[PDB]
Amino acid sequence: FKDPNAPKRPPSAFFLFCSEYRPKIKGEHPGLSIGDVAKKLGEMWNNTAADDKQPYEKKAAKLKEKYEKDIAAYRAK
Repeated sequence: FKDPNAPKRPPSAFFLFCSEYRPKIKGEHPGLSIGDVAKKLGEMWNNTAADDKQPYEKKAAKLKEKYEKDIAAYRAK
């Protein structure tokens, strides 16, 4: 009975980035703390050229156009 209404909203712009830059650092650092992981990721991200953030923000825009597509019927709380 998967209610078509009940949707899912995009995560954080940099969350989509974390998964990408998480193995690189954690790779050479198989002991990062959830704090470090997200902190450093935040640094590289923050440092990521605005033009390089395109794929990520753009991605969110793809599933977003899809989101609001059926939400018009769903609610908001």
